[PDB]
Amino acid sequence: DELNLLVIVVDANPIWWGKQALKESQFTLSKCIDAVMVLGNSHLFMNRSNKLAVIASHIQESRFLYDGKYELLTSANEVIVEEIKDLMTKSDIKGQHTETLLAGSLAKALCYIHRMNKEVKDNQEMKSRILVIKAAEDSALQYMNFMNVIFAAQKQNILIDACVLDSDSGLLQQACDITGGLYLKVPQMPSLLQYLLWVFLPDQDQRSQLILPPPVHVDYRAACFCHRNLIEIGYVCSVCLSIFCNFSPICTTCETAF
Amino acid sequence: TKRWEGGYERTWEILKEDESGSLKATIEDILFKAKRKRVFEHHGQVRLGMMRHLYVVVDGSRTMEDQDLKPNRLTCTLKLLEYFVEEYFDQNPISQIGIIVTKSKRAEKLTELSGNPRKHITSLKKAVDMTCHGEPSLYNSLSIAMQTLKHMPGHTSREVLIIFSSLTTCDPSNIYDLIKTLKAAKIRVSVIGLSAEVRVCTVLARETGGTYHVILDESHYKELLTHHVSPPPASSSSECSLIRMGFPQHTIASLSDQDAKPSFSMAHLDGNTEPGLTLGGYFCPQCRAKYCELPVECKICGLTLVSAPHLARSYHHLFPLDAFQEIPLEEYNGERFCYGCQGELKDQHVYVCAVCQNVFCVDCDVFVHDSLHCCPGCIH
Amino acid sequence: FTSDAKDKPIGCSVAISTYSMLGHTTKRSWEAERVMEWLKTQEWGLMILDEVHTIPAKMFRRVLTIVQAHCKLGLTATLVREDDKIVDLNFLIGPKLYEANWMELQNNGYIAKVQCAEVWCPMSPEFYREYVAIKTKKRILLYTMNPNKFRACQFLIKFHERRNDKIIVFADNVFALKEYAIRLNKPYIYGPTSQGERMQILQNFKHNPKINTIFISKVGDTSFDLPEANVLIQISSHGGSRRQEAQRLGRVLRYNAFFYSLVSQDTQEMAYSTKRQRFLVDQGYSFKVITKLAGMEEEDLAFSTKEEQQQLLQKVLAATDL
Amino acid sequence: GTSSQAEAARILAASWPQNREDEEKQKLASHLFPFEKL
Amino acid sequence: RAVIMFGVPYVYTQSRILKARLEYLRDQFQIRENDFLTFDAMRHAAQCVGRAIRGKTDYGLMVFADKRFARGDKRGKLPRWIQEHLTDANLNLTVDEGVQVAKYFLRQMAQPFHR
Amino acid sequence: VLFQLYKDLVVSQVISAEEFWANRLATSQDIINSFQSIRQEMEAYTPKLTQVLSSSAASSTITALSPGGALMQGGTQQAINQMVPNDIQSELKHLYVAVGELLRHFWSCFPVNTPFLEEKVVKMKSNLERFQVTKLCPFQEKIRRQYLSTNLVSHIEEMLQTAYNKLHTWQSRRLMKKT
DNA sequence: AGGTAGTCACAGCTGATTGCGCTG
Ligand SMILES: [Zn+2]
Ligand SMILES: [Zn+2]
Ligand SMILES: [Zn+2]
Ligand SMILES: [Zn+2]
Ligand SMILES: [Zn+2]
Repeated sequence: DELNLLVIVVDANPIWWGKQALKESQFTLSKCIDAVMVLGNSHLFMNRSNKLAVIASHIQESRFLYDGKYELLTSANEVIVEEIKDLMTKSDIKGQHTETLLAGSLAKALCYIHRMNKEVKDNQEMKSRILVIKAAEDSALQYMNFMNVIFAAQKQNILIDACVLDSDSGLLQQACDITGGLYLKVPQMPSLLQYLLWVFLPDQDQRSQLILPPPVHVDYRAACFCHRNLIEIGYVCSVCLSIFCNFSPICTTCETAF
Repeated sequence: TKRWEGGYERTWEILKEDESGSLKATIEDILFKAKRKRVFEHHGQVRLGMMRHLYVVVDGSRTMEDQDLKPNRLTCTLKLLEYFVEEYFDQNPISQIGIIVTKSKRAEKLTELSGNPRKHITSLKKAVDMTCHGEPSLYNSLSIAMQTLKHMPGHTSREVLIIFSSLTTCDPSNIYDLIKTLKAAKIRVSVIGLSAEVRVCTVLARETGGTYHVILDESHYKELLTHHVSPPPASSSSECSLIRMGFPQHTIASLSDQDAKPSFSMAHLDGNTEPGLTLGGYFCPQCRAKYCELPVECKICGLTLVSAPHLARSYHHLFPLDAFQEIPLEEYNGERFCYGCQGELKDQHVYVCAVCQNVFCVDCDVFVHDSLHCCPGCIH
Repeated sequence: FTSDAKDKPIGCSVAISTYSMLGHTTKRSWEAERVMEWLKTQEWGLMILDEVHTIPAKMFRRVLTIVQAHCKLGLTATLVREDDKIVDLNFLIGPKLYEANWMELQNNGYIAKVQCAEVWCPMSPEFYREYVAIKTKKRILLYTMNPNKFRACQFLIKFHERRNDKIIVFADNVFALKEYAIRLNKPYIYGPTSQGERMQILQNFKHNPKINTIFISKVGDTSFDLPEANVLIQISSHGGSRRQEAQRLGRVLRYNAFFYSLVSQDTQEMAYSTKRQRFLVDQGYSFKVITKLAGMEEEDLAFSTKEEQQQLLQKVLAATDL
Repeated sequence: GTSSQAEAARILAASWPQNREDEEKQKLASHLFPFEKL
Repeated sequence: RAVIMFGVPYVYTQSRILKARLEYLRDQFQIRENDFLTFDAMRHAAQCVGRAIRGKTDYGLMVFADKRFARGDKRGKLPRWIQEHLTDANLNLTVDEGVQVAKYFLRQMAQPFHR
Repeated sequence: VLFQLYKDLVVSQVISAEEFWANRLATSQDIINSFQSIRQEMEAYTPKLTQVLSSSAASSTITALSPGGALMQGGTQQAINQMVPNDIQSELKHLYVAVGELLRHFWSCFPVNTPFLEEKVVKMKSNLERFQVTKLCPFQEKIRRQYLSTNLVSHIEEMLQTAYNKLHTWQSRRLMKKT
């Protein structure tokens, strides 16, 4: 009766993968997608009751991605490949927006988990976790929405795991620490599949038995309301708790309340 | 006339048939009506607050040995005080709690006014095994509280909570003058009695703007403390009320890097045993002092070290999500897939956001308004 | 109008009296005779009858016919009764108007969710031989005074006193109750004690932390002003009275509370307990069977050794009411 | 007596419903009463 | 909040003034001497104990520290607005139970009420 | 402890007796070109089986994830509870207390709004330097003699450097304000 | 071989007797 749900969020930012292809490195977006598909196939292999969802995080929007091989796995992989092809080929850069919409993808993942939980029969409990692989740099403009998503995930007891590839993200560290998930930075990109199978494949009950890397140094720098940048020391209002980098005689947020 | 002396109600007349079997449609309507039982707000009360400098005064007289509350008044009072401190610090991020114990016609400042919950809980646990003797002195406790809170900034709400078990208090001077001074100092005094109503407590609560209540049982005591947890309403804008506080990132040290520098914790330095010389923790952004617990004000430079998620957890109150426009399924000439869960829309009502004009089902609408507090479409 | 104060019942708007006084078959008091003469000479609106279950009696049925009233309202909590005379109440007063749903009533939180328990205690070998040897009504005291049931009752009393729970211990067969209450040194109501002693005991039972457990012998089998209680432990009740069990349960509701029934295995009390709970299971209550009490040997209980247990046979066989 | 206590405890604690329930245990909270949860 | 009567207040039978009135009422109005003395005692007790209730919101505790008050011939002389509040439960209770009753009453009388 | 602190600051000429009790009382269109190139490259995409993982990569990952690896470091302050004996740990705690008190005085003096505080901050910096020379340098020499692997002095050095940098920045601001 | 009126236990009520208290 143990139903495990694994929603995998893939950072599909075209600019970062294009730069990676320009670097002519051994790791590309195709290999990352293959590793994600193999991890999902393994998750479905572990038990009948396991459910899988793959969400691709893109600049324009968030896309729900999902011969000797398993029949259900074959259809799932074909659907994932078709969806990722449709997303990438029709992805036209129209605007100066470059930061990935990670917060929206996590919100959609939470909504999908909420939908799945109701459809789960009352005799079974659907344990849900969200795995995020990070490719591009962190986005500071989405601080409030990301924190709201973290709090929503914590309220429903949903694990959030981050698998950072190149550049660390403070928001992902905070999400992993608050929701109880694991934060891991991959040293060798081609070993992404092995890292996922070794670390993020087991469930939280299985994570208790297995010895896993200790949590990384999570930062808690706040975002200034008028600058939206990381700060160490800032002015915080006493009424609305809004954070400001510099002293002001009249709080901007308190202006709303007359 | 009387409501029940007229005609007997027939509640079963609601259901009707036209095609012999529309009861399925009626029960579908009933099931749809069962949902949306909330007002799309978890609290629905005070959406804001203010910095509170609350002082808790605990009676330490012989009356605390009474067994009205098992096992005695002191133990139940201290347990409920630990619960109150935990809940108050949970619902108030930058608040401070002070504890004063009055005994033998004198008042002892058990704990300094600060924002550390662990210190207050430890002090209460230590005070569990105190000696209950003498008579309480409301005058001395109020004098200590007023002396401490007179220099506090005006924008903070200064509050005193008094747990008065004994019905008699010894005052070295006139107490009504002290009440007038407290009223002039805008210090709110609230009293929770245990035995019966005392006139001085009622006068003090009425004049200082607080509330005076008398305990019926332990459940009523907990209810009164929980009511005292809630912050008071805050005025629109008084002055330039701000505060210099830091956000110490939890930088732990790893020996894999060459910058793994062990350091003793300032909070643990005052302990009798060996202080925790852990690899890392919370380093002060101003003077690089090391602390383990948060929120703890820095001992060296005086900077207030707070946790950003704690402050951000209340941000959804400032910007609540507007209710989506309820639209029947037939009248919506657009996509029939929910934007949040990708599920097929088969319910009679479809909710559309006012900003992005997206499609949300009933379950996703409830989840967004109750828990997410943000529209997924508006984020993009 | 109960021949105690005589608060001038003549010329009154609302008159409150009791049964067994309006249907006297013997000579009546002069003041009472005049009051009855006045009361039988005018119409009554809404003659309220309390404890309507005991209406179909030899002398209580004539009470309805001895006075004239327009509306007859019957109020009760336990409408069950033996001798199948409840059907007679359909024409004696009227049809069953309202029957409260106890499960949904306790779901709303306005009725205490009582956790019913049916815990049995094995018969000691020294007692079971005498139980099976005698059959002429002398076996009632044998399974009532079971040492194992005594230990179970003492353990329950001590456990619920350690957590400050008000306990009402119902016990018929007052002969057993005498040695049951003095052994624990706790207050008990023999029943014909006085009027004042019972009132003061029930008054100091509630607003006193030192004493929180009392013993009742068939006196609390009606509607009284007993204070709020959480624990009920009944031992040796009547034969198959579903009414008595329902009334005793009603003294607890007002898992907020829980009530226990102690029976002796391989005795008639087993069948009595089985047949007296069919009203409560119809009301929706489930009686969990408790076979072992946790920490029975953890602390010291009475009748620890076999010497006093076998000595108890001498005193329990000493009735000899022949 | 020392042996009387043990004999009485053995007889009382395990008379009918223990010589078989314990055998099953050897071979193999909401609804639990407060004294059964301590 | 509490009015305590230490014993039944009986007027001094000496000075040969009260006894003359007792004899006059005995031989003129057929008034029993014991009845008149009890009436005077209970009248004074009720007069001095009923001054703690002035106003609807006002409340007070009334005790009678004498077993002689428990007898019916003296309780019946109390005003009717006190008789119904004097339940038969507390007529001879000891000091400890009287204190417990006072505690319960005072605790339950401190809660807010309506108009 | 206070008497020991008094001796270490007054007898050793770190601070004067008067001062002791005074305080106590992105790119160009090349990015679009890269986006077009990656779009064209991923337009013709097929799943792979052999290239997903290799024996060498899996072995390296297991070595990293095995105890004692980069991510699963096993040392990580093995016996610091017993390393650098508590006699030195007591001295380190005393040094921490002294540094904390001196920096508390410094940060209480800051910000400098009156000319009187300017001399006080200079005297505080001189006291900090004297305390460092008196205690930390022999402490560092003792640590080097014992060859302790822990960088205990590093935190004190960081705090002193932060205080000195703050004071230097404030002095630079003060000089510029007078220009 | 089967079934109903006495009968016992335990409680209630009301109707009288009958036995102790009844002034500073
Ligand atoms: Zn700013
Ligand atoms: Zn503000
Ligand atoms: Zn600091
Ligand atoms: Zn939806
Ligand atoms: Zn929207």
